[PDB]
Amino acid sequence: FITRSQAVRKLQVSLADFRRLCIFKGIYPFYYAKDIQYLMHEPVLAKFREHKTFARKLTRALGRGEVSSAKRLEENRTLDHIIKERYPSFPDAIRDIDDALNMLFLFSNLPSTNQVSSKIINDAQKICNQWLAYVAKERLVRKVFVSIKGVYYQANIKGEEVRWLVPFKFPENIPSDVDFRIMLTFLEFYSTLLHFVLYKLYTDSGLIYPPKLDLKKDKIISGLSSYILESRYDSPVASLFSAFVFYVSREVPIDILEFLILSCGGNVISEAAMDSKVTHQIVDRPVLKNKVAGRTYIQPQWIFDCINKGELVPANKYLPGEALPPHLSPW
Amino acid sequence: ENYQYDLWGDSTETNDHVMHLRAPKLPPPTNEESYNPPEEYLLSPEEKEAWENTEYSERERNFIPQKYSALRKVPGYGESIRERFERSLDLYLAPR
Amino acid sequence: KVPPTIAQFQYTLDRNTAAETFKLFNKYRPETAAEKKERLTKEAAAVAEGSPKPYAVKYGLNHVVALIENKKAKLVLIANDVDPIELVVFLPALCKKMGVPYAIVKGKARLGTLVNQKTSAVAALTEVRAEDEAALAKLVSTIDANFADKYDEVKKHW
Amino acid sequence: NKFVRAESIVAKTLATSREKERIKRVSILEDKKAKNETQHIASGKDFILKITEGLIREKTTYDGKPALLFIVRVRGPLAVNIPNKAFKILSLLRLVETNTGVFVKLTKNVYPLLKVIAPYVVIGKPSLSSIRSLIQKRGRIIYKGENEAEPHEIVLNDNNIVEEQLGDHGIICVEDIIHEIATMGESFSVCNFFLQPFKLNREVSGFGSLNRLRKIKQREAESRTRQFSNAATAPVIEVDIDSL
Repeated sequence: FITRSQAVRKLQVSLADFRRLCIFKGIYPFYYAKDIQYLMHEPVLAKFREHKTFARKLTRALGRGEVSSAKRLEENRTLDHIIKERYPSFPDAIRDIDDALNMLFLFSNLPSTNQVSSKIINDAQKICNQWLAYVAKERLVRKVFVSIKGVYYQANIKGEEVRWLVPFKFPENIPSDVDFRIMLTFLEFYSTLLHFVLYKLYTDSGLIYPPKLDLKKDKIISGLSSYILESRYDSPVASLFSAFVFYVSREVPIDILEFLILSCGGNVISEAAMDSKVTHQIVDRPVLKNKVAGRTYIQPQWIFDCINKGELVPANKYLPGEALPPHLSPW
Repeated sequence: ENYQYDLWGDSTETNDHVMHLRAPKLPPPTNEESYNPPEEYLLSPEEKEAWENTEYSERERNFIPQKYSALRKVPGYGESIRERFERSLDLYLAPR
Repeated sequence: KVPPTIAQFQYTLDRNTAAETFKLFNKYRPETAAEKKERLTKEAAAVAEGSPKPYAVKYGLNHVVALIENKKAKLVLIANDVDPIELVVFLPALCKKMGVPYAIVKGKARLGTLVNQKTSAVAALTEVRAEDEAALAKLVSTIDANFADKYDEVKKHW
Repeated sequence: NKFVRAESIVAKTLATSREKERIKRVSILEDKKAKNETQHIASGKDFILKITEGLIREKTTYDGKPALLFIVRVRGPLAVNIPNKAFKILSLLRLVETNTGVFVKLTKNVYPLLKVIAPYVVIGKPSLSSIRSLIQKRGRIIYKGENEAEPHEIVLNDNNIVEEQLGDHGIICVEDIIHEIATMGESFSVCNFFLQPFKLNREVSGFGSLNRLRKIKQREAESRTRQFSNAATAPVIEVDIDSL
């Protein structure tokens, strides 16, 4: 048995690069001697050393005072084949996609900062939007759980029952304790895997990939509903609210509610969207000053309970301002 | 024009040939840590003080259950990043 | 001690004057291999589908020496850390005899950075644009008082 | 600590003198225009220039209609000490902090003031989606902390805080502030003060090896996109501020 020090000495690789290789190979710790020998042949290590040498070359070019040379060196410069061996079959990738989805959702809400490139945040947001569009089109969601740390969304992709957490839309705190470098390396692999899986699903059974954002709608209603795509009943969650227009007040976020209703098959319009067959409306204010009978005023909890049950329970214990019933875990 | 190829293709076999692929140990379902949980799990001031007394690494119950009849009343959560970072660290930084 | 001809170095352009000279020289960087290649490829592509001399600094030792003794060169830079000192001992005296102003700059490596070469040991300029001709003349005039008048007794200090 | 070079101070003095000369002329022209001294001026009316992506410019006459605007600091001119005339305006608008932003409402009187400080900042009309994203993902809020002190400007952590601070104008959640900012609501000024700064993320924030080249590219692209016209009659330059 060898240790991390011996592996680093033999591989002649940096600590960060060593951690990246271990993550890409899942070499859990002492370290597996029989696996380090196989790790001795790795094109990723060759690419890392080439990039390290290119960094020194670029520093030399900058020091010599030649912008054109630096530009040429920078322009003249993957995990695709790594996934081939660590995910033997699609079901395993689907099962392990929980962590990738959670990381992407968490990073999509992270504000841009010096420690995290804005491009990474944009890519994470795009991946999350693509995943939301795919889920809505397939209506594979079966249960919804709301928690203090977010909404514990889950999907039944091929019966996997994956549970992906959706963080609340709020300014995310940035504690210095978390090392973004490791998080960035994890996010890169997770994003590549999610892109591969989304492309495969879209081509095999889904829609055109990659989907393009609705430019006209992206100016006003950017989000899940701002996506346009085209192709080329198994649960109540895919049949509830059929053709029902579920209005939403300004208090509740349309992005969360719109996803569920669109997956079920209904429609959602928010008062702030403009900034009709309005059969239902959601209100959370202490006083229903509007006091309109045309729009059925029901607390949003009934949508979650109906989705988790499927019987379209009436608004008995859902009146505006009325205490909601306990949200018992469906598991 | 990248990623336009079936990475997996036809495949119906698992890693059972080499049993070193430890299970990811994905987190189990929730335990009533909802924004509107049963009133019996409404942490009392004494229970809240006891929970606050415990420090990190000894908080198996890592949530303070509370009832919020209004969605707007839900407070913001800033510890999500730290908890998931700890999970990522523990994913591969533990002997197996 | 060193002979009178040696120690004529170690007295060189000051930081301000050296910085000004580098700034003026940095405006006449000769076309590098990549720039020349891309320009020639663009010209060929334009020709297939259907300007005056490029002013630049002179740095080759043979080319610089040939420019000197002909009064063509207007300014000359001398590297002080040249390992074969014999290559540079006669350059200052030769320039003085020819009356061509020159300024010694510390560091062959520093000198070479202005021509995209590791080391050149020499640098000079003959052609200059109108926008920079006045600056070059002012720098040459300043260098006179900076160096020649400050070390008129350079023959001493064995 | 660091020694001050003669060249640097001389350059600062020259740039300050040029900016003061420009600002005096701009103020005189604006005062004459306010007095309706159309007898002899370069242009009776005013224009707002727009730059969009290859790169083309657009010019349109100023329209007397209020509109929501966002302004961010551009960190310059590089070597000009801000004169008191513009320093007071910047301090009042609290945009002096580098890379900081704030929302304002366009008005007939506001536009001349913006014209004077237009080079110092970047202005434009952000989209509704961009405004919503910025509000829900950023924005400082000064409040009294728990009991004693008020340094906690971090974030709008809880909606109940917004209800407590004001409670009266129906501002109970962040979406209310978003609506009052997008729409020409009366509470725009109230919430505008509540969110004095908008500390947008700065640039690459470092030098590094490749980061130095990235910074150089950004600086050279700024000259090709932004430009210090210095003309007393320079039309206001609008850009796609949402590109961030």
